[PDB]
Amino acid sequence: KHIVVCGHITLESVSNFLKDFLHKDRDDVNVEIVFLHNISPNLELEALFKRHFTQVEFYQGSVLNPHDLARVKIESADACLILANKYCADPDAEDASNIMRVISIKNYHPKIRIITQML
Amino acid sequence: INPGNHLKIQEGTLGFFIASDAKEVKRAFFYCKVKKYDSTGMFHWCAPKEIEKVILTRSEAAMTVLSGHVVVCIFGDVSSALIGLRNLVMPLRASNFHYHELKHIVFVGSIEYLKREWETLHNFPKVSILPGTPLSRADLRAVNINLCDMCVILSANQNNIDDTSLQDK
Amino acid sequence: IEKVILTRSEAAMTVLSGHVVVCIFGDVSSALIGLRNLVMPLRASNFHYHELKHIVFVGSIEYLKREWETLHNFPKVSILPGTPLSRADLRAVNINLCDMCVILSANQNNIDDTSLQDK
Amino acid sequence: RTLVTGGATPELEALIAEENALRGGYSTPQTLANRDRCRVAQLALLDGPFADLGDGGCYGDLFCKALKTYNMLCFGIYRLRDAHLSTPSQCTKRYVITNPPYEFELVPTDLIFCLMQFD
Repeated sequence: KHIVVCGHITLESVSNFLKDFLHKDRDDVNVEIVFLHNISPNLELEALFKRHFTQVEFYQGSVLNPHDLARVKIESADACLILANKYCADPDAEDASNIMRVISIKNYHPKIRIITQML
Repeated sequence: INPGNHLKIQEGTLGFFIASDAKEVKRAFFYCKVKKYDSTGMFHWCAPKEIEKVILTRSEAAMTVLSGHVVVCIFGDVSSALIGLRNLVMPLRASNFHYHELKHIVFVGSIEYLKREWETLHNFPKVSILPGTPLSRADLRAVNINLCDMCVILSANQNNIDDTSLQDK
Repeated sequence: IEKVILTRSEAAMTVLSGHVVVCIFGDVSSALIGLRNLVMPLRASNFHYHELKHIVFVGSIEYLKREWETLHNFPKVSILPGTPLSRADLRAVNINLCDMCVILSANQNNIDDTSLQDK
Repeated sequence: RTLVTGGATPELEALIAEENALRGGYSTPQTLANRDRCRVAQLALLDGPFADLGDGGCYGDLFCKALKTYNMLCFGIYRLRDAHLSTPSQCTKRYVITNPPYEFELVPTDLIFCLMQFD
């Protein structure tokens, strides 16, 4: 299986997700954590993905595009997590953005499981 | 626009036409055989009214049975731009309609923003304001949105928002 | 200031011929342009009192109140609030029979736009 | 502009240019015939006099009857989405039909665009 993570991704957030998702005591870790974002990755995220070769991937493109969603192939996705910014000056704008992501994804595929954040 | 049985068409009156292409319309040429009204006299006018005589509340709106009206939600604040709401109200108050055949209007928006545009609307009749936000179901049900005739939604800060995408959320 | 504040009705009632109008584009934040040095040559003493050119100012009441402290002692001065761009406002002061019209710009110092200068 | 604004006439244009606003007036025998103009409205071919053509009537026949009877200009059709399909449903959304041909049938659930005179 494989899960999809879309939203605000930055080094500390992906570190906090990875170090608690791929911990050795949790035996079942055999899922592919595909990512998704619009801007190109930079900084040490590339090296993080390089040392985490067989466990993570990455892709470029927004989540509001049905062609992009078809490209990432969520049609067989077990679930689809979402990371939401919690340091934004306006809490409501980011939360409306998360609602936008949810309606786009559910419009594309109406039966996948979503675990989103709120502010 | 559509005179009836009292106009005789003169020479070269240049009527407007609706057709598929400009070739088909060419066959037309080749034929083979008390201060109630404004000073101009086009829109209803009334004396200026203070905003405290039109500001409502939820209980006032619930008592005031409004039916066959128009609800114009507005998103905005004191720093956003202007839309020109007078330009929206103006076509709806033509002299063509009779006084009791008009359409009631309410506004569900931020009164602080609406101050900047209320100075351009006090000359019009049958206008009411309900402070609040369109997202509140209590506010929406206060104006009896079930029985409304149309529910226009606008946004004053559409252009100056920060994010390039995620517009009009 | 109440002795000289005019309104549109009494402006239309009164008759003015061979006078000088002045438009002022300013507000509270605008700097003091200085206009006593303009009124004084007109209110000189060489010519007689009967042949003295009447002055009417068309500008913001806030700016004119700010500058009125150094001008009230000059005779035959009238003031009319409003805006100089209003066609009715200009028509009310008999531009056609006027002697000549002056235009100033109070906020010329603080405007830093490359374009739109004296628009 | 004269169709959708409500009025775009030389008199109102001159008044707006001169004043930048509107002023209240008084009723006169003249300038009150200005009320006579055609507005926009929608009929309902269910309980009115036009309900007899709601089964299979010709659009052009309805147009000609409306004109020769009440000078009643009709040039648009609002029709339910699944009206072509015989399967009943509860869909409310309706598309818009512009300039129907003469040989056009009439669905009994039709909403017809119109312009009407003034009484």
